[PDB]
Amino acid sequence: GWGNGCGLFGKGSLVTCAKFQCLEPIEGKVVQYENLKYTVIITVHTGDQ
Amino acid sequence: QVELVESGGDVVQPGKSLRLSCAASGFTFTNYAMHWLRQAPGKGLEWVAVISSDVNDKYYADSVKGRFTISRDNSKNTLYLQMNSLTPEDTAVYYCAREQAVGTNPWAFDYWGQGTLVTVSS
Amino acid sequence: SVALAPHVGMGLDTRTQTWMSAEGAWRQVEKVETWALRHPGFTILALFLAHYIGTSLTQKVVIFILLMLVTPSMT
Amino acid sequence: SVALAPHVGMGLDTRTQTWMSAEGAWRQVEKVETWALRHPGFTILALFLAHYIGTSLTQKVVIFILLMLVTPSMT
Amino acid sequence: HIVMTQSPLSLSVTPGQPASISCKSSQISSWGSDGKTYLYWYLQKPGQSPQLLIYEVSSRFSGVSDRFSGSGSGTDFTLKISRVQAEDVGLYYCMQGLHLPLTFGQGTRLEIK
Amino acid sequence: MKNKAWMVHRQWFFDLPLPWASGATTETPTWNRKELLVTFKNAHAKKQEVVVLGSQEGAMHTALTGATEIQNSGGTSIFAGHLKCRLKMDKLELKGMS
Amino acid sequence: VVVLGSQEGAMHTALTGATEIQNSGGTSIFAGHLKCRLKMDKLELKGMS
Ligand SMILES: *[C@@H]1O[C@H](CO)[C@@H](O[C@@H]2O[C@H](CO)[C@@H](O[C@@H]3O[C@H](CO[C@@H]4O[C@H](CO)[C@@H](O)[C@H](O)[C@@H]4O)[C@@H](O)[C@H](O[C@H]4O[C@H](CO)[C@@H](O)[C@H](O)[C@@H]4O)[C@@H]3O)[C@H](O)[C@H]2NC(C)=O)[C@H](O)[C@H]1NC(C)=O
Repeated sequence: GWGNGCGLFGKGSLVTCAKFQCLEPIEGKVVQYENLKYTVIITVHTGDQ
Repeated sequence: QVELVESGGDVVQPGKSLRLSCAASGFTFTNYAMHWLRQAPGKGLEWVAVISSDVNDKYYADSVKGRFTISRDNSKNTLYLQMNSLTPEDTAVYYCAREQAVGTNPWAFDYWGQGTLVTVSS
Repeated sequence: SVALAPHVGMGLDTRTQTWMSAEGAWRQVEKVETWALRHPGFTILALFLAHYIGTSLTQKVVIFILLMLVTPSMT
Repeated sequence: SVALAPHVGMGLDTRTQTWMSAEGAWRQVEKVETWALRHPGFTILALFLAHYIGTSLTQKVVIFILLMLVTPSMT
Repeated sequence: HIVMTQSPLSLSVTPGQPASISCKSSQISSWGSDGKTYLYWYLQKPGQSPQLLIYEVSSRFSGVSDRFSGSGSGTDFTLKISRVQAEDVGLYYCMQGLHLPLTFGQGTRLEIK
Repeated sequence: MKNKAWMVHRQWFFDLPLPWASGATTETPTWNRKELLVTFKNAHAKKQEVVVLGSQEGAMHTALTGATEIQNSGGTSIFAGHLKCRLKMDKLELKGMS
Repeated sequence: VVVLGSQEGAMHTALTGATEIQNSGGTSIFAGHLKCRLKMDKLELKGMS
């Protein structure tokens, strides 16, 4: 109202902007099938020591 | 858990340039403004230069303005300081201060490096 | 602690706005909606359960809605 | 916020033990158990509601269980 | 180029006693847009690197002991220690972050009396 | 995240409420849905204040309760899964018959 | 053996119904209410005459 320098009495608008900076993001990564390498190990029952 | 380790500190004669390097670890470097601070022996802490999150924006202390250069190699996660036209006054223990983790100031110090000593004398 | 014990309805009530009131007023409702849109078949299963348990047009609806509220949030 | 949507039951299941499979198993149950121990009046309210909305014993049991499981899970 | 003047230059106090350090500014360091006051208090322990005790005028930093508390509104700020231990030896450099060419104070020294 | 990895479902990743970005490795990325971190608090309809809500790392760890961890550290070596194969033993020999 | 992480973000969303109070120096709470009686026997108005 008048206490805040405004002649008209009522409700007033107000905005609050603040610059938001990001620290330590989280990366999400896909995998393409032309770069995936399975690995199978085959061992015979040689009876080795 | 963050670790800021100094490098490049050594003896140097007056007028001979020197390049300081601040190696960083324990956090994402590219998002943090970094600082260079020095403490001459028996003297109060004196801030030297600041580089913000964007690489282009830099600022220098007027006492050292025009004599130094600050660079960021964020791909290698390290900071670079270029000291030119060194003076026998410009001998101190140099620190590497990170940006504040929490707060409102765009530039502040929360974690200080171990410290390196550079001596300019004849 | 874990975001599973919020201070929503218990305790004091004051005239001042409680911390994070407007942001979290509809948080669980949005969670239920997104879960339902991500997993639609449980709607069919809940309809089956309701229509085959204790059917009367008020019970058949209350059980369905209550189960559709339980399962997503419970997760 | 983020904790409300755990990556549970999405569908990819394997032999290898998952993340926090020992602790995060009974977390939801312990939430409801603590809530029930802390707020006893809603037990009486749920008993009344189940008695007055359920015409069969099984309906009463299901309504009571779902009411107990829905409110702490909601908040 | 706000210059920071500290009232005490040497503070010899017995253990288990309070202590008051003053860092008086040459201008009010109260940022108008947010109403905050950017005054920081560091402590460089002897043979160590400086830490950060109170990252505002009165909101202490993480990992700081319970006793370190600050005050001050426009230009007369304080650093209050409740009970001094034997680890409090150091140099309590205050700082203002209000303006870009930020300048530290001369920094007091604390020793056990 | 923070020297750890998990094999999450793609849709579940796309659903969780955290401010994402293009991930083009460029500087000064612009984040979408910034309102999930900032919290404005009008106290008595007198003024407004801003908070940053802190670090979501612990909440994110909880929100991965059903995920499977893998060893991204070193070589992005996934150690969870399964595979089906068939074995053609027509060419094998015993080496011991003689 | 793995440490879980930092529970600050989870705490902030676990406090989604609590009332904030300003804590700097004196812990001056700003939410609440008080009942008070007004004894206006000794009270007078200026310039009735
Ligand atoms: C976001 O918020 C931050 C902080 O809250 C703001 O940061 C400001 O940054 C600028 C620089 O980017 C600072 O400018 C410096 O101002 C110094 C003030 O000196 C006098 O100030 C009076 C006003 O009272 C002016 O009228 C005079 O003309 C002087 O400028 C100034 O001395 C200084 O220049 C000196 O230092 C630089 C670097 O060492 C030298 O290159 C230069 O030659 C000179 O010696 C700077 O210009 C400003 O002080 C900061 N403000 C605060 C509150 O910290 C951002 O501006 C805000 N906005 C954005 C978009 O980030």
